[PDB]
Formats: sequence, C-alpha cells, structure tokens
Amino acid sequence: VYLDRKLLTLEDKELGSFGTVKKGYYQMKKVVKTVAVKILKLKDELLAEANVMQQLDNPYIVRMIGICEAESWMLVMEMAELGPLNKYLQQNRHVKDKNIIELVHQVSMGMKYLEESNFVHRDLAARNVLLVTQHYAKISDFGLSKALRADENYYKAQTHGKWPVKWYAPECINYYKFSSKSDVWSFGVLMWEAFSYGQKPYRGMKGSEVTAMLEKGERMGCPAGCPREMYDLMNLCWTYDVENRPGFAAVELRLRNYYYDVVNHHH
Ligand SMILES: CN(C)Cc1cnn(-c2ccnc3[nH]c(-c4cccc5c4ccn5C)nc23)c1
Repeated sequence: VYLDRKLLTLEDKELGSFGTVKKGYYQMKKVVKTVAVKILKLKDELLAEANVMQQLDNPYIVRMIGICEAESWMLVMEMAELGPLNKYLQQNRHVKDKNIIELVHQVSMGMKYLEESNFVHRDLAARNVLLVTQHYAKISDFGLSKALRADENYYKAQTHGKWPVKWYAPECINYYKFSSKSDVWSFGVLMWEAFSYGQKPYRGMKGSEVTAMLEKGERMGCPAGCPREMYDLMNLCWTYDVENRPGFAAVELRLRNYYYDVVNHHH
C-alpha cells in the first residue's frame, strides 16, 4: 500500500489537469513498472479513492500500485498508455464500429463486477475510461465511488457537490440517490459519447436545460453511423424509472450477444 518516494521517478510532463496526472516509473523488486500518478499538492478524498481501488480486482478496472506521502499525496496506478477513450476517439475517427462495440462491452464487464461487488462508481463517463490498447479498455477515477451499506442498494449524498449532471440519472439529480442503476444511466451517456467519437453530450446546453429536456421525455439523437441495436440499448439505459431500467448484468448480456454477432458477420 505505502510506496517509497526514492523508488518513484516522476516525469515533468503532465498527462492531465480535478488535479494533476504525471507519467512515472516505479522500481519493483526486479523490473521497473510504468505508472500514472495522481498528485494532490482533499487529502482524505485521495485516501478514500485508494481505499476503494485496493478492494477492486478485475481486468477492466485500473489497478492501483499504492500511495506515496512526500512533497504531495500521490496515488500510483498501472499505466494505461493510450489515454482517455473520449480523446482517443476524437483523434482516431477511423476506429471501426466492431471495435467501439468491443470497448463499450469491456466497460460493461467492469461495471457488472462493480455492481456485483456493490460499489457505485458515480463518475462513469468516456473521459474516465482509459485505453491500455486500441482493443482493451479500463475504468478509472474512483474519487466519487462508494461501497454500499449492506442493508441498502443506493448511496444518499448530503448536499450537491462537484457533479457531472450531463451524465447523471434523474434520481441522482432530484433525490441524491446513487445506485448501480444510476451508473447504468451514465453508461448510456458514455456509449453515446463513444459512438459520437468523443463529442461532448448535450452540446451547448446548461445542466438545467438538460434536466428539463429529460423530464419532457426527450433524449439525444442517434449518432451518425451508430448501429440501431446500440442506439436501442442507450435508450433502454435512459429509462426514467429506476425500477424498469436494466442492471449491468442485463446490459452486459445484450452487449455480449450483439458483439458475438458483429464478429461473426464481419468474416
Ligand atoms: C480524469 N482522469 C482520466 C484522470 C486519471 C485517473 N487515472 N488516470 C490514469 C490511470 C492509469 N493510466 C493512465 N493513463 C493515462 C493517460 C495516458 C496517456 C494520455 C493521457 C492519460 C491521461 C490524460 N492523457 C492525455 N491516465 C491514466 C488518469
């Protein structure tokens, strides 16, 4: 869990800027490992994000190496070299439909594991999905994540914090209730972003205008060239009624079966 500052080498060039993300190298027992380091320079929030990540073990979720207490509080993670999925797709508009399906299916597998483990992510967006390879996605950014109480299937927040409203379900907005079904709503927005090659959702609209549009039963249109079955799935993720909205087990199954058909049809 606690790492030696002497064994960490930080590169001066910053990956992101929320906080700062730096590429680094950490000397392990024999080999050196490439890492991405979250720097604080708020201290209890980093420790709680570390607390969440240490409990998670899945191929589709970013692996935490440990924490470092030196100049600043640092969260050291295994490096996903290709970066955020939204920026990747913005810069690589030639990515095939079968490939986007493959990646959003990998996110659903990671979320199906988070659901089973009774953790709510609460920041599922394309900017928080990292690419290991063009064919391998991992979920990151557990800063807002919560381990659900054993007797409840939702987390209740106290007062509006720093929230990404465009990705949030109506029960999150109106009742401050976060469940794995509210993460399914964000997964629908993330899917829309993915088939829109990293375009921002609800472009040019204020959070309040997004709320009002959703309350009238309106939803973002079908992205250019997005498969119909995938757009039907987003709409099912955007079911207003929490009870009728599918869970991640159901969403993953639809993605699995559809992806196996696309792979078949290809060759
Ligand atoms: C808002 N969150 C996305 C911040 C955050 C949290 N974890 N985390 C990373 C964890 C593991 N592997 C990574 N790899 C890259 C990376 C690689 C290449 C380019 C990149 C990035 C990040 C920005 N850019 C432009 N970031 C990470 C980044």
